[PDB]
Amino acid sequence: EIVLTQSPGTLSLSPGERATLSCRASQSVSSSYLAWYQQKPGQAPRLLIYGASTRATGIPARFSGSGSGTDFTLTISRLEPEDLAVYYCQQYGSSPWTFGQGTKVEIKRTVAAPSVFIFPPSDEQLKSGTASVVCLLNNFYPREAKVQWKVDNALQSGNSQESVTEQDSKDSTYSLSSTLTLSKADYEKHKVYACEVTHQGLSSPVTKSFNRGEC
Amino acid sequence: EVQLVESGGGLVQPGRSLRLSCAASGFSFDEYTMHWVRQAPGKGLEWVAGINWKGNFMGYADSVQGRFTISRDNGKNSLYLQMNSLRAEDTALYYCAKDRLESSAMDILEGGTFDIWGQGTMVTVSSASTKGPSVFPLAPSSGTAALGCLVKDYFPEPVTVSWNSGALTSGVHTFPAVLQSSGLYSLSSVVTVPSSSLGTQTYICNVNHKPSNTKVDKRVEPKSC
Repeated sequence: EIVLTQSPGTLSLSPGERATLSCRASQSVSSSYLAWYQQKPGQAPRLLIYGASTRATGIPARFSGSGSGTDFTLTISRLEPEDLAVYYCQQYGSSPWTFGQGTKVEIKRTVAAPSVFIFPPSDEQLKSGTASVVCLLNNFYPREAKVQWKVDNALQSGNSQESVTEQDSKDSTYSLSSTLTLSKADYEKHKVYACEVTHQGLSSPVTKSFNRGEC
Repeated sequence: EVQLVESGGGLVQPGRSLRLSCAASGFSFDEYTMHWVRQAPGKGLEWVAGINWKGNFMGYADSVQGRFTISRDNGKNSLYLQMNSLRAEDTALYYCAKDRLESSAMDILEGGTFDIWGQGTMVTVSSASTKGPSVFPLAPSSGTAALGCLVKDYFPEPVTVSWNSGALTSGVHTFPAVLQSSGLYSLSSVVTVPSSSLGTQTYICNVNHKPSNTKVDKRVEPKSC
């Protein structure tokens, strides 16, 4: 079956820069029957290009496609802010029609250090056997950040999950939550809960902490 | 204006059935090949089935052969997908999609680019039972503060959060849910605020979990000692 391999996985580009997205096929795509779609979060895909190089109606001239055989490219000549999206290639030269796995285009901006906040478990949550501790990183760039949990100064492993927002449409920043989950039993056993944050915008790591049961 | 509106999605146990419909308007539906295309959460797109304008030629993805049936009612400008013997792997947002090619006929399933898409209808196949969230405050304490609401242990997706019945929107972050090892979902919604406002202003998160008809308003206020 025709497997389409897109690269890179993620492109980070300032507005006005050239985006070059690649689609490679595992066999020749007949008649250059290759299409590109744009998909924004929460929205359906939008057709940009068909026949490898033909712009769909209404699509801005900055979008163009090229290629044939097994190698195809989508080019955004000068990136606009609203071009933040996942882009998928799709072949329709051979059935079953197949899609690539997508290239995400994100917007590069200047480095912004996160502000950091820590939340203890509520007494309401504690009344039923579970404790969640939450660390928040607000309004930062780039995406890459290290968020480490320490309980009485002991670095934790495997007991936290992270979630990250999409890039803000206004300021191109990210926000992140890290959530440490413990039983209420061992939560009460320890005193100092801390999240340590390492980021390109911070000269040294930043720690926020609370003492259990204190104020 | 062109509309494709899907419905019929929901939560179902493995082995059971669902029927999706897509209702079309604003274009000559009976002149186009129509398709269903699915997208698993966090994943890419996969063509599911297609059917020519006359409804006499159809094709299916390998993974749904013998289980799914595509059909159309040109009089009602509607497309359907009967989905039998559902599996966990069928979990996806299901889009109705119009082919770009106006039909050349000769009775064939062809085309292959989709220029109009619906909003999609969500299908979740799981043996897990619907469960509403517990809502816990993330209280602020000690020039900007933060507070929030923890929306924990619900199934299935999605849950929506607003603050102050829609009046608070700036500074709000409602995070993508994460799947916990228990098989249940959890998320947090936070908002940053000027610290001085903590004494002055009320903060209430409004949580809605439609699958379980769960609506919860949680007042979030500073903790004292």
